[PDB]
Amino acid sequence: ELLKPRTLADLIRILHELFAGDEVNVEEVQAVLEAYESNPAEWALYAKFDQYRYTRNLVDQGNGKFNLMILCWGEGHGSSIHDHTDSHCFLKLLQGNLKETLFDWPDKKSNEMIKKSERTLRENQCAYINDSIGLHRVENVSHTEPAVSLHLYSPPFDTCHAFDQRTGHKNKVTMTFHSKFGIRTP
Ligand SMILES: N[C@@H](CSOO)C(=O)O
Ligand SMILES: [Fe+2]
Repeated sequence: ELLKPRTLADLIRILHELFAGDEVNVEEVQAVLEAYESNPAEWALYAKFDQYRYTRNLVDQGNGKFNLMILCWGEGHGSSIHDHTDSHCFLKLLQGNLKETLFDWPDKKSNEMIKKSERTLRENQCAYINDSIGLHRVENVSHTEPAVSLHLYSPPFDTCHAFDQRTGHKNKVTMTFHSKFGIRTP
């Protein structure tokens, strides 16, 4: 039975229940994420920005079935085109706006990766991606407003691939946490 999360802490509690088993009800998880009304005081601890690129800040380790993290995107900061390592990946905006651009998996032949579509993700909205849907790039295109998002990945993963937009060629990248549980982890 899905109830509205009252706070971030409550959201976390609910996620532990939703991931208590071996499978994932994606629509239920997306609904609970969307229903949490972003309260900046509750996540300020995790919102650690870097001037030069976006940061990944671990919030909860999900007793193994998922990682929950907060990403902080300076003006103009964005990601590579990337996959999600056979995991579910949910992305809920906590502050600002992000542009998500979707791409198809490249063919083995070198070619420009053309965007299949794009959308603007707005405050409190929760998006979902997985490898079966495709690849994406996420960017804060604002010149004036930092963005903050909440991401949930299941199973957790710390490697993915970045794709070169001109060729489709991929490279394996290891993701790192800028902080964990509010603590900077250089
Ligand atoms: N997958 C990217 C963020 S865009 O993913 O919802 C990352 O975790 O760094
Ligand atoms: Fe992503």
